[PDB]
This record gives sequence, structure tokens and C-alpha cells, in this order.
Amino acid sequence: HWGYGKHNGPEHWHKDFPIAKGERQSPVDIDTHTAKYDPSLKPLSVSYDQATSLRILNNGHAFNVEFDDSQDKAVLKGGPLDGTYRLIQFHFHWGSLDGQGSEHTVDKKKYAAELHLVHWNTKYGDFGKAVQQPDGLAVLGIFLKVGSAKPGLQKVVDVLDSIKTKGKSADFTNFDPRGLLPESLDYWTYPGSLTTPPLLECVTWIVLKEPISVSSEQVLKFRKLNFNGEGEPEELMVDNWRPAQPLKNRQIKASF
Ligand SMILES: NS(=O)(=O)c1cc2c(cc1Cl)N[C@@H](C(Cl)Cl)NS2(=O)=O
Ligand SMILES: [Zn+2]
Ligand SMILES: [Zn+2]
Repeated sequence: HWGYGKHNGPEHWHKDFPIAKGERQSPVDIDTHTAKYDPSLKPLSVSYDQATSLRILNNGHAFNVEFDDSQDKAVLKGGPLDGTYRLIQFHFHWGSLDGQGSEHTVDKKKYAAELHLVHWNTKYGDFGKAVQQPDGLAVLGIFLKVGSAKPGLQKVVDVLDSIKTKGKSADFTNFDPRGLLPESLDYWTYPGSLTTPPLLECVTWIVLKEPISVSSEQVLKFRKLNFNGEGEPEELMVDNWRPAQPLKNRQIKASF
């Protein structure tokens, strides 16, 4: 039943997922004046050159672009991380208007949307084992602002038509996620959680400083997707973001 509506929204998740009120919930507001540079942070290694995308799926709250994670084809290493983390999927969160949609905020600023590249710690063997551990997952988060089109995104935008409703999927091979990165890999990092139920506290968040630009036309096509299944009454897929959660006992570090 969970979702983003008035009766099943984030305000309600704690009832079925008590960890929602936990000590290391995501997302959070990034107070730039309180984040601290950490010169001990090693440089971030994004190695997506052999990434193998497979499929795109409308899961009822967003769409996932899924990848083959049977081997070390696309990985995240270095930065705050120990070991190797394999890309399993990416998705977005976006708003009903350009003034909202991101999950993380920067000095309370909300971007139009946010891209999450989800990776799991290969020493745990699979994703399911990984989300039983405090260092199981690493998510690369990238803000989207509305401006010029992102060429690298257009392929995704153009398949949306075919996965309009919940549980629809389409073939999605040969997509290169490198085309969704900004120039700079400067980041902020903190320990957190999934921002969707079950809200497991297993994530090392790495949030890039530099947003990517996407066109209004591109984001408009995101807002034409549906939460609902086929034949059901249309509920447009918008505002599928969880607001900022309390930082509690956590420090956000800057790589720059
Ligand atoms: N939003 S997020 O990046 O915290 C996130 C979302 C999903 C995750 C994992 C993470 Cl870390 N897993 C999936 C399962 Cl369907 Cl494989 N659901 S999700 O909401 O896309
Ligand atoms: Zn869902
Ligand atoms: Zn997400």
C-alpha cells in the first residue's frame, strides 16, 4: 500500500516500516557550511565502461533501468568506500513542478529531480545479503536541474511511452550510464538508508555537487508516467520523493 499520496505517503511509512524514524534515515539536507572537507577521502572511481543494461521497468512508483550484475562489468570504488560495489539499477525521483522533486537538498534547495545509481557491496555476494549490512550498498546521487537537454538521457525519455503503467517493462539494452554524469565527481558523503520502503539503513550515500541539466521537455515526459496499472484510473507519476529526514548523529563529509 505505501506510496506518495496523502493516505499512503512518507508521513505514513513508519506504521509498516518502523525504521523510518531511525537514526540514519535518508534523504537529508546538506548544509554546505557544516559539511567538512576530508582530505583522507580517496578519489572516486566510476567504472561503467562495460556496463550491461537489460531492461526498463515501471515499478509503480518510479522506473528502474536494470543492469546485469552477474560480474564486475560496471563498478563504483574508492571515495569513502571499501571494496567494490556493483551497479544493479538506476532510477529517478522527480516533482510535479520544477521547484521540487529531489530527495536530498543543498542548503534547503530542492532540485527538479534526482538520479540514483544503486550499487551493492560484492563481498556480500548478492543484493539481498547486502541489505542486511551497514555497508551493503552505495548510491551515487546526482541532481537534475531544468535547462539544456541531456543528450545521454534522451534514450530513457523515449522508451517511457512503452512503460506508462505499473508492471510494464521494456527491453533496454546497450544504454551507457556514463552519459548521465556531470563533469565533476566532487561529492558529499554520509551514512544513510534506502529512501523507499523498506528504508533499510545499509547505504553509503555519495551525492555529487554538480547537477546535470535536462530540458523541460525531458522532465515533462517523466511526469506523463502513471503510478496506476493499465485500465485503471490515471494517477500521474509525480512527486515520488521522500523529504529530508533528521541528520541525528551524523557528519556529512566533503571531497572538496
Ligand atoms: N532510493 S534509493 O536509491 O534509496 C533505492 C531505491 C530502491 C532500491 C534501493 C535503493 Cl538504495 N531497491 C529497489 C528494489 Cl526494486 Cl531492487 N527499489 S527502489 O525503490 O528502486
Ligand atoms: Zn512501488
Ligand atoms: Zn532513489
